[PDB]
Amino acid sequence: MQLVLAAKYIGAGISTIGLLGAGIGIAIVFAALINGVSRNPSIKDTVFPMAILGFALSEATGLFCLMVSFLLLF
Amino acid sequence: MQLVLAAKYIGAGISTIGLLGAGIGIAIVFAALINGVSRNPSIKDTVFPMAILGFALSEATGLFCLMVSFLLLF
Amino acid sequence: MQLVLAAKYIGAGISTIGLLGAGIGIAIVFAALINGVSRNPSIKDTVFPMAILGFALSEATGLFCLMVSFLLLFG
Amino acid sequence: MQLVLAAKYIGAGISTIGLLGAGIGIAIVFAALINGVSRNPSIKDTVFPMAILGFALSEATGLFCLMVSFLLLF
Amino acid sequence: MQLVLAAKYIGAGISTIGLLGAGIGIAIVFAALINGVSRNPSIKDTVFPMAILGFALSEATGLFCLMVSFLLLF
Amino acid sequence: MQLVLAAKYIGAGISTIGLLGAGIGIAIVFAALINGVSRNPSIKDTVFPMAILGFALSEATGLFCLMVSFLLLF
Amino acid sequence: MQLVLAAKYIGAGISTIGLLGAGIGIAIVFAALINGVSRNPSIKDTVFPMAILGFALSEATGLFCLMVSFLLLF
Amino acid sequence: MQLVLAAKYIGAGISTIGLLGAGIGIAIVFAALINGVSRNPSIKDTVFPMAILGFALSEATGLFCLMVSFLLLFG
Amino acid sequence: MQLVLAAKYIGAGISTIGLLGAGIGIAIVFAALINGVSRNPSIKDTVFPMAILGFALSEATGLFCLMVSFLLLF
Amino acid sequence: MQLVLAAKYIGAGISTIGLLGAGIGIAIVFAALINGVSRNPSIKDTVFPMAILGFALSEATGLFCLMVSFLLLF
Repeated sequence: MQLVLAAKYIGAGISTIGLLGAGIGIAIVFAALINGVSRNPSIKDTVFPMAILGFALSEATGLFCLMVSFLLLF
Repeated sequence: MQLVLAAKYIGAGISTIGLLGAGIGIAIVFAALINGVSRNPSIKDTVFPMAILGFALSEATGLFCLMVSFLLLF
Repeated sequence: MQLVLAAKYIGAGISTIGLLGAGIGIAIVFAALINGVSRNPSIKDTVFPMAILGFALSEATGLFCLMVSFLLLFG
Repeated sequence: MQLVLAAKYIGAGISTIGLLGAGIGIAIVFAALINGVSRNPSIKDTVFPMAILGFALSEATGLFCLMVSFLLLF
Repeated sequence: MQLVLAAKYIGAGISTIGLLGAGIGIAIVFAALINGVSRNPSIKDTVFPMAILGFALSEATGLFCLMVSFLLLF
Repeated sequence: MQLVLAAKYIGAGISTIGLLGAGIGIAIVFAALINGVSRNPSIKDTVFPMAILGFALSEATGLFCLMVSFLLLF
Repeated sequence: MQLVLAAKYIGAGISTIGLLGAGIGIAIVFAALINGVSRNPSIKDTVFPMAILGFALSEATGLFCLMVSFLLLF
Repeated sequence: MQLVLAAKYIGAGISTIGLLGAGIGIAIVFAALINGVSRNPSIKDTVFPMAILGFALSEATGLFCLMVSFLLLFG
Repeated sequence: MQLVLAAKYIGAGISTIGLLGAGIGIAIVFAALINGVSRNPSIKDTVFPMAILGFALSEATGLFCLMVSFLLLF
Repeated sequence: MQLVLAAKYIGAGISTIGLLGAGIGIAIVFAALINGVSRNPSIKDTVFPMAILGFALSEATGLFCLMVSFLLLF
């Protein structure tokens, strides 16, 4: 049991690595939003919902990693 | 039995690392969408479905990783 | 045989890491498609099949990874 | 008990790797803010709250990593 | 002989990591092809063979990884 | 107690990896500052405080890594 | 002798990771070739040998990795 | 005590990995400096001190890594 | 001796990882050369020696890694 | 004594991974040099020393890694 528990904990730590993708990804979406609005302010109401969708989908991948982490911890 | 179970849990954590590619890839697609629409609002109905296809195919690679993760966990 | 089995499962996990390349690559191809069409809408029918070929070739590298993963899991 | 404790401390260290994602992502958001404002100073009041939101969401991913780290440590 | 076999299977999995380089590289080549053709449609016949060559040479690096993988697996 | 101490020192080293995110992110912010000022010198006073804020927030992610490192070291 | 053999096979797998560098690098060279020729078709005969040289030198780095792999295997 | 010593040396090695960030970051700052000056030579005296500050802050992250490395090697 | 030899071999494999930097770096230099010459063919004789220096310096870092590999192997 | 020596050699190999940052960073500097000179040949005497400074400081980070590698080896 102690070896299995040990592995659960190492596994949980490893499972957070993939969240780096969402950290970068969310930023890339928001960077495009800012650059898009700066170049064409009139487009703001069109691209803002696209940014919200983009960030939500990128974030979802990190949440998949976190779910695995929590399953290993709990 | 103990060591094998330990390995499954370590393996499950490692199998989520690949999800970072989808986290970044989804963002790259949505960034291109936002930048393309800002530069040419008239093209939005054409490029929006391309973004959905792009996102889905990128996400599919992360779902393959998750698949292996859940096979190892369960 | 516990050691060998343990190694198969760890190895199977490690074998999925390379799929991040297809995750990023497929996105890069589709981003170029979107930016290309935005800049020159008339080129769509020319570049769309290029993007399909591009995606499929990038994805194949990831499917090689997954193939090794399944060989370790099941073979 | 030594084995589980060992795993907690190694897991806690591994759990910080994902913070590199927020390190880079936060920067990408602020780079976009600076480049967007330099190109179009009049847009500053519009894009600045977008940058705050982008930073916060990217930062959150790194906070989920740190959460797992602190769970493993404490 | 169990330790050696274990090592072969660990080694085989590690040997697939480098395939990420071809996944990204093949995409980079196709991205340039699409962007080049969009900017200058008349150049299509000239640059398409360049893309095929670039793709093949990038893919070859992944195939060297896969070769080592299968040497280790079998 | 030797295994646990070993784990702390391994964990402490692993905990510095995430600092690469701040090394790159701080540079990305300063790169945008330099490029923004080169393109529009009149904007210097506006964007410099944005760069300071972006740098601090990126650096904070590395400082969270270093915090875990020192918790493990001492 | 089992321990040394094990290390040779794990070392051989690790030795292929560096090939991702050539995978990406070769692609970067060919992307530049395609973009340069699309922008200026008349320059093709000048830049094509530059691309062959660039590819070869980037590829060489991956070959040094494969060399170590084959030394460890054989 | 062999195990603890072994761990110090492995840990010291691992602690240098983060220096790749300063390697890349310092370069990024200097590239921006070069491109900024090329595009607008008159801005040189304004942006050169920004690049020095930028490099030094990026490098500090790597020096934190190396600090942990030396603590493990010698402390 | 067998454990030390085992470690030499793992160490050698790990020491090739850093060559990925030269693989990418050499390519980035050659990409700039190609793009520079395409935009301004008249500059070719000026930037070609800069490219040779750039690639040589980037390559040197990979050669440092390879030297460590060889010291561990021989 | 055996395990400690084993660790020094594994540690020495790991300590070269960081050199990839210098491999990439040196290239990024020289790419900017080439692109800046191509766009504005008249600035070459000004930006060339900036490139040398940039390269040296980037290379210094890789030399720090190598330093640790040689301390572990010798």
